[PDB]
Amino acid sequence: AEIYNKDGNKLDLYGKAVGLHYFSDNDGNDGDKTYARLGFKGETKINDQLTGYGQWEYNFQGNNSEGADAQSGNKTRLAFAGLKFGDAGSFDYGRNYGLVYDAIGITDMLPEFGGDTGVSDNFFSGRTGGLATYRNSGFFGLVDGLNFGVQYLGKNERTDALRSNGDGWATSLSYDFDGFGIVGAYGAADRTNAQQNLQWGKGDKAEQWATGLKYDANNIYLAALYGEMRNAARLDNGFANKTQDFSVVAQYQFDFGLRPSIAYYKSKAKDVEGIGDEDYINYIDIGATYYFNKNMSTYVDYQINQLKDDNKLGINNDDTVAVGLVYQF
Amino acid sequence: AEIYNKDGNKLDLYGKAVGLHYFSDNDGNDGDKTYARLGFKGETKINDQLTGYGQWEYNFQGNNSEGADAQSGNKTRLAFAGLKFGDAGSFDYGRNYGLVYDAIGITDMLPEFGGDTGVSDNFFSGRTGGLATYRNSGFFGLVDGLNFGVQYLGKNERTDALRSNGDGWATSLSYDFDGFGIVGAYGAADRTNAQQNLQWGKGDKAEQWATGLKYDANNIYLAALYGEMRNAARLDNGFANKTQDFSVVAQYQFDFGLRPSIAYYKSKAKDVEGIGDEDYINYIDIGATYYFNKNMSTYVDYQINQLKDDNKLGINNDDTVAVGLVYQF
Amino acid sequence: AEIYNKDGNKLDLYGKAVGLHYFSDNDGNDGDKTYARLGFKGETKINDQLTGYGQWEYNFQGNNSEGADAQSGNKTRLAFAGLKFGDAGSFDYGRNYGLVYDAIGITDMLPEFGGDTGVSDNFFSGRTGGLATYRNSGFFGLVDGLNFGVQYLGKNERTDALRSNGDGWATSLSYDFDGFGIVGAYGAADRTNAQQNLQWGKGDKAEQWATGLKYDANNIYLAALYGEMRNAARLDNGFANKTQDFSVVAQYQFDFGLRPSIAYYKSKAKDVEGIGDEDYINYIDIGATYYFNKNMSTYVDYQINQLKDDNKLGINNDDTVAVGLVYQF
Ligand SMILES: CCCCCCCCO[C@@H]1O[C@H](CO)[C@@H](O)[C@H](O)[C@H]1O
Repeated sequence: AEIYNKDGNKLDLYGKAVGLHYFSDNDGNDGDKTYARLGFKGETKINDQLTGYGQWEYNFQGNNSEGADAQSGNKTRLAFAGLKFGDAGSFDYGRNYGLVYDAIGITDMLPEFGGDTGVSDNFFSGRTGGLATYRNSGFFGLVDGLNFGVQYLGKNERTDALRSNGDGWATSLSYDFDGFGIVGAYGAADRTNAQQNLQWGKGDKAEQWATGLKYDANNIYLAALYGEMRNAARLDNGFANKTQDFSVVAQYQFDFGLRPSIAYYKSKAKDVEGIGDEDYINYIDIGATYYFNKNMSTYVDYQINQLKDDNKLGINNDDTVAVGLVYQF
Repeated sequence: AEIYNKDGNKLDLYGKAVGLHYFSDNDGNDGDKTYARLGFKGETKINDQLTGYGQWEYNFQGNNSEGADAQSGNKTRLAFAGLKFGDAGSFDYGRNYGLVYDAIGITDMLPEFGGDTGVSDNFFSGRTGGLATYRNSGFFGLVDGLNFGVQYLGKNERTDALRSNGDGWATSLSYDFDGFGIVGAYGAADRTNAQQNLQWGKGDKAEQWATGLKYDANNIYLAALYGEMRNAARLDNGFANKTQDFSVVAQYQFDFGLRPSIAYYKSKAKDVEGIGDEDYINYIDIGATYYFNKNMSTYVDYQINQLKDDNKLGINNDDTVAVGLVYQF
Repeated sequence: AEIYNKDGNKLDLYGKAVGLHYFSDNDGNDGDKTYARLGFKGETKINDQLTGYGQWEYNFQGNNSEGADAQSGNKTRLAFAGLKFGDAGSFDYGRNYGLVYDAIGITDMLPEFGGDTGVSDNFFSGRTGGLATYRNSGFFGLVDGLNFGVQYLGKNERTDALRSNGDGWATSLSYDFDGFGIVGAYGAADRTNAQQNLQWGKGDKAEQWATGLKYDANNIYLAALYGEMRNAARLDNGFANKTQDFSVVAQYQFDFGLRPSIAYYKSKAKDVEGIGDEDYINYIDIGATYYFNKNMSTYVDYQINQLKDDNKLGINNDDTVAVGLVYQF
């Protein structure tokens, strides 16, 4: 919500309260999953060719006790400041989205699941700390519909090596016309010494790229995505040496509020030390959201797992149904 | 404070800053006790028979250092979303108040102490996670003043068994007219396997109920409460097998802002393994609040303990004086 | 930002997002330093002689992962409530600034570094919990420009002895006239039982004082500060028995937004068990801020260390450069 708008500064205070329950035979995917979000987004007119901005956003879990587990799963998601230069681009620095998510985002539209290859603290695939990002939308006022980005990532040496990284760079590009769109992105970075002493994954470089296509118009959404990761997909005991990742989704928006969705996700891991080849994501998803208005909604999401019992990286293979009730402002 | 109200959505951002000091021999009840609260509460008109809503609230302690103890005592208190269907009731889901607090609340009006049998993560007696709640005010438009609710609780398997529960149900009912009110509530739920392995308390089911009466008019507040808990009152080393719980309060509001208060609290535990019967709450309370206006107040509260020296359940038995200065919005 | 102003109550919601990066050969001062701040400050008119107020403020680090280190370095900075009595002063209680920071603050104007002797949970040099503070500005309306304060500090017995204190008191005084100002302040406190068993610093009593003056007008800022601490300057392994502390700074504000700065800081610790005398702070600082307007700015700060590589307290001696981009509201 815009709660301040005066003398060239605007300030949005936004958030949501999400009542949420999972039903599944798995232990870790069953029970209460309620949570809340809070953030600000501000914008200030400096002159005719320059505008400054900033944003912060946090996750408050609603399924902890008020005792020793109170802080579990709570965290800042975004935190950055930047400058917008008229037609000539934007630059911002802080905790933000990696450029490979410009591609991975196109199938990340399910009511509760989806988006499985874009994760936090994972080089360029999701939200990461220490990113410097330049974007130019509409290509300096001449080739509109054509968007481009370039990004630098500074080293983060963390106690948890699966959430660490060394220096890297990324780039992305997308074009839209008449409801059709296409996008691609590539990034690469150094791995840290601690990442190279883990049980899975060998190599000096982490690389991620993905590419995709969509039609998004006339109440219709379709998109398909393919990509690959080297020494970069995060697994339970380290990183996969290489992966092949694919997803696809189809949705329609009825005028009276309902929006059904069907999707399929499959990813295969390759040359895991002592294990070989094996699927690490594989499921069909069917669900729907009902929008009462722009502030209230409800949903059901049904994840139909198609991994098997002899899964050889030990990944769980049960189903889940999710039921959600959302108030947002 | 209402900070936004536009096109059918309203958003109240509320909170307070409480400067607070305890005087006592206890040690765990003697230093600085300063804290702050922040929350939002929102409401959106969907159509003439349907409003959506959501609420979140958090506690930030003000008596920690900025070092390693910085997070001690910090937590989410409330987090839920719901739908109100005109006269046919309301439904919300998340972290909210258990229905037995509909009765326990009537003597929870002291300046600093009081409310001792209604606590967090304690089945239905206070704030608990995973509550699905139905309420109906005014009985479908037919009986003005008459309220009831029905509530389901999903199990919470936590590392701390004293803050856990299994599945359960609860219900409540109250009537008000001409300044008088009356209320009762009952709930029951399964206990977890770990709750059945603690040194105090044995049994498969936990039960809580309480009932009360009040007069609230002409600057006068009086109320009395009686109830009992089975395998559900939390003690130092587990749960009491049975309890008998009683409290009573009397207050008067002078026109120039001062509001004195006196109360008495007595609770008895029965058949504790290796101990037998013994009081676990027993005290007299004297205090006063002075309201400067609806945003500012100050108070003193004097708790006069009557538990016995070196008692057999190990409960501390000292007095405490509390002094507070409160800014709220 | 002022977001509510109605019937005598107003509420300011304020904060900032700071993208910040450090460059240095010291590994503990290198990489991402992004963070964000959020707070409220409210005020309520009671009558012609009486205003209530309250404030809370929090620090959210932006350079943690979303995993197990998420809460690292996050904390409440301020939390207090108070009363303003027209001309005859103010009183507040909670977590606030100690009165010796009335003096130390005059050189705490660098873009990033500086302010080294005023720190959190350090008796009266910075922000501390449990402070009762009385101030009188303008000396009852009689002696204009002349400010006075007196303060009581309650005991904080914490697990970390380096962030503890016993009971104490402080006082300060300042005068301004014609762009010139002068200030001095003194406080003294008991030390806790555990503080007296550390490797460095002995005595059952702590003391702090500082004094300084400034010229602040016609786009010029100049100021110098000197003070001393007994059993109160916090070092790595306890407290220095005595210190001599000095700082000085000079700044000019150009009309088009630029503000360069130079400063020099030197503090010497004296009579350290097994060490004798040794410097614990020593550097030259050059930097500048560019203000785009009152909501957006950018800065570079260059810390030129002049401690020696064989320092007897083992304090690191490399240089650091900080670059920052700041949005605030
Ligand atoms: C609005 C409340 C302001 C209270 C001012 C603090 C009163 C100082 O109180 C002191 O602090 C210590 C802890 O209880 C004790 O050891 C002292 O006996 C007590 O006098």
